[PDB]
Amino acid sequence: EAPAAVVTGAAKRIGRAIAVKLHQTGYRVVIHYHNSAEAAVSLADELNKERSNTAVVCQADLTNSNVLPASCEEIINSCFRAFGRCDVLVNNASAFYPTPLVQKTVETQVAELIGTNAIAPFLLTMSFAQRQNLSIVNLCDAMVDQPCMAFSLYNMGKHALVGLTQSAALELAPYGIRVNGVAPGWRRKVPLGRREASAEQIADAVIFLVSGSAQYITGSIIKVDGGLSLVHA
Amino acid sequence: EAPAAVVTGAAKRIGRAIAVKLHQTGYRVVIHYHNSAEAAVSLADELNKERSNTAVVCQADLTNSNVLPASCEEIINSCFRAFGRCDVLVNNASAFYPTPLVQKTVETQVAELIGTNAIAPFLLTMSFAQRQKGTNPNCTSSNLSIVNLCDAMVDQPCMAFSLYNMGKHALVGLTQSAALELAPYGIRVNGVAPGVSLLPVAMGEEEKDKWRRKVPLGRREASAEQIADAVIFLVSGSAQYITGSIIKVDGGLSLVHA
Amino acid sequence: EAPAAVVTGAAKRIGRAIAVKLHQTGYRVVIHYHNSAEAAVSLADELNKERSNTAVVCQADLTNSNVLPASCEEIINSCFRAFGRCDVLVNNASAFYPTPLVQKTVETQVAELIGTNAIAPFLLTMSFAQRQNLSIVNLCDAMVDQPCMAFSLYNMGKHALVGLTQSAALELAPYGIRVNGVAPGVSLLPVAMGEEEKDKWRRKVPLGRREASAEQIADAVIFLVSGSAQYITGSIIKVDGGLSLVHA
Amino acid sequence: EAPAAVVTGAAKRIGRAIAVKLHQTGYRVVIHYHNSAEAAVSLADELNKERSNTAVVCQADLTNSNVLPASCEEIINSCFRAFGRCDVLVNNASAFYPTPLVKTVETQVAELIGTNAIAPFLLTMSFAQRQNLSIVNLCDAMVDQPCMAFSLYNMGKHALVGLTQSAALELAPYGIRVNGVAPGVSLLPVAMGEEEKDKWRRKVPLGRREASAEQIADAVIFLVSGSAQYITGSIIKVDGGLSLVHA
Ligand SMILES: NC(=O)c1ccc[n+]([C@@H]2O[C@H](COP(=O)([O-])OP(=O)(O)OC[C@H]3O[C@@H](n4cnc5c(N)ncnc54)[C@H](OP(=O)(O)O)[C@@H]3O)[C@@H](O)[C@H]2O)c1
Ligand SMILES: NC(=O)c1ccc[n+]([C@@H]2O[C@H](COP(=O)([O-])OP(=O)(O)OC[C@H]3O[C@@H](n4cnc5c(N)ncnc54)[C@H](OP(=O)(O)O)[C@@H]3O)[C@@H](O)[C@H]2O)c1
Ligand SMILES: NC(=O)c1ccc[n+]([C@@H]2O[C@H](COP(=O)([O-])OP(=O)(O)OC[C@H]3O[C@@H](n4cnc5c(N)ncnc54)[C@H](OP(=O)(O)O)[C@@H]3O)[C@@H](O)[C@H]2O)c1
Ligand SMILES: NC(=O)c1ccc[n+]([C@@H]2O[C@H](COP(=O)([O-])OP(=O)(O)OC[C@H]3O[C@@H](n4cnc5c(N)ncnc54)[C@H](OP(=O)(O)O)[C@@H]3O)[C@@H](O)[C@H]2O)c1
Ligand SMILES: COC(=O)C1CCN(C(=O)c2ccc(N(C)Cc3cnc4nc(N)nc(N)c4n3)cc2)CC1
Ligand SMILES: COC(=O)C1CCN(C(=O)c2ccc(N(C)Cc3cnc4nc(N)nc(N)c4n3)cc2)CC1
Ligand SMILES: COC(=O)C1CCN(C(=O)c2ccc(N(C)Cc3cnc4nc(N)nc(N)c4n3)cc2)CC1
Repeated sequence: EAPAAVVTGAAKRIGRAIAVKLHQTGYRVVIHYHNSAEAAVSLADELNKERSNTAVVCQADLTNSNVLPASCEEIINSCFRAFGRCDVLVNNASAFYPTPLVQKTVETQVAELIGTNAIAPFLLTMSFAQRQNLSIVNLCDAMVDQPCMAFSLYNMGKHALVGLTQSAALELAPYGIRVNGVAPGWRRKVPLGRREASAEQIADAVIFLVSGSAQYITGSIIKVDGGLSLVHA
Repeated sequence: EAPAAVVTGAAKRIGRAIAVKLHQTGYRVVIHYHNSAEAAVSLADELNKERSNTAVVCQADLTNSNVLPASCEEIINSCFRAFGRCDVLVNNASAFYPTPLVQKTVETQVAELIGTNAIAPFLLTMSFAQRQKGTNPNCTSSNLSIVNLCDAMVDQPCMAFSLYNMGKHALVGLTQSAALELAPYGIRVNGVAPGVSLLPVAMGEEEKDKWRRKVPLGRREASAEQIADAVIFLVSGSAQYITGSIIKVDGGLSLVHA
Repeated sequence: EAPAAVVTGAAKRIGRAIAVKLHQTGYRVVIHYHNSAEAAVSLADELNKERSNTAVVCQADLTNSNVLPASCEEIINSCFRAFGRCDVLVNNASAFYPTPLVQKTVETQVAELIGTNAIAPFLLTMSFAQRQNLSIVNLCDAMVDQPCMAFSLYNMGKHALVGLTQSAALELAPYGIRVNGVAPGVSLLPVAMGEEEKDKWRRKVPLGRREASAEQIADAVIFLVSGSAQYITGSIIKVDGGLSLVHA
Repeated sequence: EAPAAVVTGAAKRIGRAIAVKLHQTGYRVVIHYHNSAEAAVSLADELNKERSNTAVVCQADLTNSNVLPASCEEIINSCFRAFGRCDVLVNNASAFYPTPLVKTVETQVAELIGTNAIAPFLLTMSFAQRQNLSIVNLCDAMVDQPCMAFSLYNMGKHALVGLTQSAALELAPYGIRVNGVAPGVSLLPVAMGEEEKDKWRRKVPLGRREASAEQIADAVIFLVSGSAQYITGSIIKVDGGLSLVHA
């Protein structure tokens, strides 16, 4: 039977490119969305036209709250209901905006930036593991140690996601679940800037990590940034 | 006039050693505590007996909630109310317990582990920096800094401690992000990262010795004073160009392979 | 035509598996060796039996010395002589043994451990770049920051190789050359190591309690040289089963 | 009795400030130098005027070669001959210049890798064999965002991080701590135009200035002190936040 994958924030941009490549590789896909229902269904339509009944959508707000654990349980359950299995979880959904230290309430910003970027991946990881070539791929940040000015909460959530990638790789290794990261990265600064950055390049690294060609790789974060993290101020 | 410091979780153990050494160095100190009221008051009493009116206590829960920003503002405000200034913030308080991925509510665990280790340090950092805006300038003798208590083992985490390790990773992120953003205000932001220091009071001696035997330098845990020494260096004039640095105080533990 | 690759220390073990997988992917290969002449020639024979004129051997000592630049130049020149091009360089050859701080001359140990692990990759990188989907892959070590006791010079060499990987990625990007690393943890154990000691190392690995096969290491090299990694440069991929994440 | 320290490349700039601060803390010092004899002797004379018989000089080339192990043994021996003990070794001497990928290259290898990595290793060996003991290595906070065309220098500083960690592990049972101090931008070249110096200064978040040599020395003094007794294998950045700044 065909393996199945959940991709969060899959309606647009990087998540969409990842869902497309997984589907092209032979996966059935759950396309998670929060607000982008039209785009999520448009993508499912396109994938189902290629292979009938191989793409479904799942709505969830990934902001931290009292109901986030049940929402994340539901996303994983939707994979099992549609496809009878869940082989791959891609934690792609992300919020991104500045939160200056010196001057939405700040606690709403915490619930969004830390909740979407770190807590929902944690809850999804728990639900994926509890329900069990299995693997999880977290979308990290190549610039995590040279943060953007005034992005403290965003940077904290991306740091927490490194910690989850490493902790979950160690704890889920006995279950045969690998846990890795892809870290995307102005153009004139990128060493490989002759090539334009694309969502498909990020998806290519995800496809490698979920493949049999990465069966010994766990706890690894692959930077896909054209060399930008190497460039000094 | 003597400078003033806030130390979170300062009633006992490492936070107390930090408060004691700051006080011996000449600081007035706010001893924040959550549940350890008797121990906090006992410490404040000892410090005030050494020099009158140089220590106060401040009670707060640092679990995340919609009131946490007000709590953290109030901790900083307590320093200014007692002492008229706040030169140093030490983010020491920390919840620590396992949260296995495979089997309190999990949302309570998130609020405790991520709140104490990361969100409260972030809000305290916001409040510390914001309160400096009103102060008179001291362009000649000002030495403002924040020290976060990190973990030397953050990249070799303990089994089944994902939320704890996520919170400590976020604290590294805060340390570096706040160092960049607050440098223009002359506020330095650094970390001290213990490996094995004081073992839990409830841990059996056999288990404590298992941890001690891992440490290359002396096969023993760091004393609380050894952790405090690195905090004292980072707040001192001898560290005036250091910002965004995390000093491991771990006896070589993080260098040891499986 | 078919692209061409140099793999150093390719007669046996991980370098052999890399040369084989590059050849299976469509590369012509230079099999570099130092002492393993019979194994190198046998491998070239096997690869040429599959596709004629797609494999050659090249012999060189990669110990540092005043002739090392000439040797490294000649390895790259051997790829151009055989195949007319050189698209990929894999720096795999490596000396590995203890050099305790407290008690071969020590200068010979320096020349061997720092030469093979760092200086030869640097000179090979210079000659590869000068002679021009181009890329270099360096075989690093996932344990570089939790080093084996009494392996100072080896560990220094591997740290220097990380610096080279990053510095050359930065400097050679304008020429379209990507430079990345693959960092094994425990892969193929030494032939001379007893079974009990091998099992000790295997038991450390979270993912499967086993060493990486040479083929698993080669799979990461194949990815990095591929069109699916064209925006990756300066990255070191650990292939370690989670070993580097395990505390004391 | 007073402890003793060897500082390499101690005639000028950061090494000089280290040697002065160690001497002010109460150490007797061996001032190693390569070409700067007049400045090394001037420093020793200044320190001996302050307290008699507390400073000597030791000349050596720290380029890698057949004779480097004997040179490094002789530097450590000079401390024992003058002062009867050697408590601290500071590996500060360093060659620094570009080596573009696209002097012979093997001379550049010998100089850049010898001064930054091989000589620290051999000095570490001789220091340990001869035994609050500690070694401090002068690292580089920018080691993972290197300057364009400085591959050999960067390789040498990466190797020095590996030495700092390997030696901390191996020498811990002997009670010898091994740590690093990693400057970002500190003293710029005297000949560098102020317009270029200002380009570097403006990069630094904390004060838009370079570190003084004395600020680097303050971190060394901490690491050799009793206040760092449990610290080994640590590298302390003294960089004003520079390493945290993205391109
Ligand atoms: N773009 C880059 O260059 C870059 C750089 C570094 C890292 N990354 C990482 O790569 C991943 C994808 O990047 P991207 O630019 O494609 O992401 P993006 O478009 O900024 O957002 C990704 C998706 O996350 C979902 N999302 C946002 N807030 C949410 C919430 N509160 N609850 C539920 N879903 C929410 C959105 O889904 P709906 O639209 O359905 O609401 C959105 O489509 C992210 O993890 C990002 O951090 C990207
Ligand atoms: N001990 C070690 O070996 C070690 C190792 C690595 C890192 N560290 C770090 O070093 C620091 C000091 O360690 P430690 O062992 O001394 O810490 P600890 O005893 O475990 O905790 C310090 C204090 O944290 C306060 N705290 C806990 N939950 C709280 C909450 N919800 N609200 C407010 N305060 C709360 C407690 O205050 P009350 O007692 O008043 O309730 C407690 O006394 C911590 O950040 C720790 O993570 C320590
Ligand atoms: N095996 C592991 O578990 C492991 C772990 C971490 C990293 N690695 C890295 O992965 C790579 C492959 O490892 P491996 O175990 O397959 O390597 P290996 O068998 O120890 O050595 C590979 C080859 O290096 C060549 N070599 C040694 N000294 C040389 C010299 N002076 N001049 C020229 N060539 C020389 C030898 O060639 P001849 O046989 O032709 O003389 C040898 O066959 C190495 O870079 C290694 O550091 C391996
Ligand atoms: N300056 C900075 O901004 C900066 C930044 C990052 C890291 N660092 C590190 O901090 C340390 C001190 O920096 P610095 O700028 O003061 O260094 P420096 O002036 O460039 O060099 C220090 C001394 O190294 C000695 N040296 C050079 N080549 C030598 C050789 N072949 N043999 C023996 N000694 C040799 C020279 O001694 P003689 O003059 O006696 O010949 C020189 O005075 C160095 O390790 C450096 O890499 C400095
Ligand atoms: C249900 O509760 C449990 O299961 C306990 C048993 C498992 N624990 C440890 O393995 C463990 C591992 C390392 C430790 N330390 C090196 C000491 C220690 C002691 N107190 C601490 N307190 C805080 N806040 N943070 C720390 N990192 C910390 N660390 C301590 C305990 C502690 C929690
Ligand atoms: C002359 O004496 C020797 O060669 C020593 C090297 C092997 N020893 C090990 O403890 C040891 C530790 C870890 C090992 N591995 C994880 C396997 C391994 C096997 N071959 C290798 N080859 C190279 N080049 N580099 C490596 N990192 C490497 N690694 C192997 C041996 C002790 C004996
Ligand atoms: C052809 O020769 C050249 O092109 C020279 C001019 C180019 N250089 C610099 O731009 C440069 C960049 C940064 C610098 N610093 C941050 C100051 C500095 C000054 N002296 C040093 N000395 C050593 N040993 N190590 C250092 N890192 C060091 N660093 C200094 C010069 C140095 C070599």
